[PDB]
Amino acid sequence: PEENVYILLPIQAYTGGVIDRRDASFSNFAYSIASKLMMELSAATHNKIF
Amino acid sequence: TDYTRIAASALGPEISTEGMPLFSLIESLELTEAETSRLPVIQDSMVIQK
Amino acid sequence: AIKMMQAAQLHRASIEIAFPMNVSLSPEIIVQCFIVWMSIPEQLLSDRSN
Amino acid sequence: NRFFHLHPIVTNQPSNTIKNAQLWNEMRLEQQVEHIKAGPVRIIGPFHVT
Amino acid sequence: AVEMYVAVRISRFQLEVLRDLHDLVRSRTYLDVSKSPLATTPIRVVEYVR
Amino acid sequence: AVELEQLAAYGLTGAYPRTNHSVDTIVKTVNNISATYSTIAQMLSTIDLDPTRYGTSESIDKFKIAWENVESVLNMEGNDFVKTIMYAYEDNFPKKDFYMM
Repeated sequence: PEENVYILLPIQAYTGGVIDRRDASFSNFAYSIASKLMMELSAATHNKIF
Repeated sequence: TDYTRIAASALGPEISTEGMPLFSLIESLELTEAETSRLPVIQDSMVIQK
Repeated sequence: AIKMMQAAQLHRASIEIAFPMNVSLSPEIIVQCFIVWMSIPEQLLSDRSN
Repeated sequence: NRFFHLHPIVTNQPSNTIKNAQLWNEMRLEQQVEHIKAGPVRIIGPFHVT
Repeated sequence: AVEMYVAVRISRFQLEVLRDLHDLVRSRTYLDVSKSPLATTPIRVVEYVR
Repeated sequence: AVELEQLAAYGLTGAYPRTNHSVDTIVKTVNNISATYSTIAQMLSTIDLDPTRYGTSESIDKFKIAWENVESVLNMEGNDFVKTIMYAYEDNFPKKDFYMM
């Protein structure tokens, strides 16, 4: 916006979570996202070394 | 032995809808606004006792 | 074979014998009882069957 | 305002927080308006946002 | 006018009036098969293991 | 429970259990199923299922779904000896004690 400020915007990445109202638990949502994230990370580095 | 329950899931305990549906009384009786507000209370106060 | 192998391990799962229905002292019952008596170890049977 | 011309970012102290997004949907219209009129209302529960 | 000179009338009548909606609820009993399920396959003797 | 004639037939013709495997194979199989059970339990410990949220049967169904999801998430498809044992004989237990177990 100005001469000496620079803004980074968060663009969704590694998304995916399941909403289950009849079972409120700010924890199962986090676990559902984290499990898919773990799948992604493990698959991206299967017998690879970067 | 068989009755029409609703559920028991993160909301109040197992409530029952066995007689007429409570939503039919709004038209069968021509209830006004000051009284229809009590119908959700009646529906939510229908617990089951063992 | 499987049942006899199990009955030799659990110390409490001794075999229970089911005798033929509404026939007493038939000729085959006598010889089968003799074979059981002098061929099946006594520790693998229940007290009732013995 | 130093970065965006219009933004949905707001600062209101919540009053009468609703613990589940299903309670808001099942509530009657008049009770909803009554809740809204008394001041800002906070709905807790995960939402998919883009 | 649609009736004739002599009128036929009724002496007694019984109708139930209610004052509050909360009174409209009643109760009935059930079995709760969750803990005392209905039975099947009545008691039998053992003669044919297989 | 055995029939008298079946037992007599077993005794008459000298019969004995026979195995075509070695001790190391049996030990390996037992260790594999123990490791699978332990890993399943460790994974299942993270999520939450309290007993005061559903009925005695909806809780069982939710637990089954969670078990299937965890099994398909972490480990490759197998047999899950303990899982099948639990599934098969679920009608020999009352629902409350089955849920407790």
